[PDB]
Amino acid sequence: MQKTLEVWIMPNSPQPAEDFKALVAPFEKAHGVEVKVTVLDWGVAWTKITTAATSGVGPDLTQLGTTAVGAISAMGVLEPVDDVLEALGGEKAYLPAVWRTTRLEGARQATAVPWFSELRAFYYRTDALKAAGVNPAEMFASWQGFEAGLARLKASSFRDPETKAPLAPLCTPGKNSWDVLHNAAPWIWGAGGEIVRQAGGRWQSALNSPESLEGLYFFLSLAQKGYVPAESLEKNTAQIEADFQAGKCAVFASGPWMIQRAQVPEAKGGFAERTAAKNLGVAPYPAGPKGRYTFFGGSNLALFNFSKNKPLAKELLKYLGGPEAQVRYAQMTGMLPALRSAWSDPSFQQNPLLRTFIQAAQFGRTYPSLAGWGGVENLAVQHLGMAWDLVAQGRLTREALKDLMDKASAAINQALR
Ligand SMILES: OC[C@H]1O[C@@H](OC[C@H]2O[C@@H](O)[C@H](O)[C@@H](O)[C@@H]2O)[C@H](O)[C@@H](O)[C@@H]1O
Ligand SMILES: O=S([O-])[O-]
Repeated sequence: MQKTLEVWIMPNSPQPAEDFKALVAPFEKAHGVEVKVTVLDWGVAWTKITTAATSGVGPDLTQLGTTAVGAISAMGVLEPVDDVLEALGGEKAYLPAVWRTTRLEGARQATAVPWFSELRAFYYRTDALKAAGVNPAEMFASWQGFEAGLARLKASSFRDPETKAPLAPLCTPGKNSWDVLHNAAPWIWGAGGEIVRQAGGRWQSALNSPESLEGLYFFLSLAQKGYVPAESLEKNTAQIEADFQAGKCAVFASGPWMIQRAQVPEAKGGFAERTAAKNLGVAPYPAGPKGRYTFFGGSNLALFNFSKNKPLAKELLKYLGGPEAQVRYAQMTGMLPALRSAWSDPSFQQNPLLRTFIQAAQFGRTYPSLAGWGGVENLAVQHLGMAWDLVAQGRLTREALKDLMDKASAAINQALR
């Protein structure tokens, strides 16, 4: 007799199903319904979602990554959710970058409800910067400051108290990570570039624009100038997080989840005992030639238009999208709320590192919600990876980067036709 809603999620928190069921238990009691959650392993999440969309067999609600909204929306399989967004405060309730992820680009109606936001900022070793005579305020004020700070960090005599070795100035992945384009995007944007741009109602690559090439080379060249260890370029973001925790890196970019890890003993997967946890700072990405930008991703929630339970599903979207559940689930995931009013909650404001992430959040920017986004990103990342391979050999020239981005741009433009 009790009605059920089926919800698909990805592994967003340490106990994905149990955490999600705790989160919705008050909703279940209030409506007299049961929520049946299925956790889609990141290895299979996108294929399961695509099959639901083509077969018309699947859950009531699914999590969608922000960059997937366009593709699933373009299939015509998602219920409009303008009513839910208006209930939560409408366009003004969201950072504009997050609002853009509610619909296919150009669409009249919203098809996704923002759930949580992934953003990246720079963690740094407060002990290392102090030793190097680098002030964070100045290092993160400008690209020129940022590179000058890395130069000072490379020259510094400072040794980690546990490793007994100097720190790498900057650690970053290259091509062997899920977030190759995301790591590049703030540098593209800060120079005045873009991955794709709309001209005359038509989307084309801008990776080979002068401004994109300026930002890309600024970032990639740090590794050829000695500021990034060759071994970092073999690794993914999770491995670079481990190197920072281990005291091997003065500066590296990640999300807000590292702050919770810094409070958790090493025996439970954290790094509380390590020098890095006791000497931890955060700064936003440095202001570039045209602007300061912070990468945003994360996930939204969508309702399949073949659902038999649309009213109750939209009540659950309002609950998950709304203030109380936004704060609770951002804490569980180590993410930031998608609902901007939640950024003022004391769970963010009481922690200095989370306050800096809130500062970084106001500069947020995301990719356009294109149906063809995955093709764009895939072709961009293949060519950026060839650029990272030249970096690893010290052979990335300006001209070599332009050749690779022209090749990427030709392939992207063909894909978008
Ligand atoms: O798939 C597109 C989707 O990806 C989202 O990130 C997923 C990412 O999460 C990491 O923690 C995990 O280690 C990776 O294996 C996994 O791919 C992203 O934030 C969304 O914006 C994006 O659309
Ligand atoms: O098109 S400009 O805003 O990146």
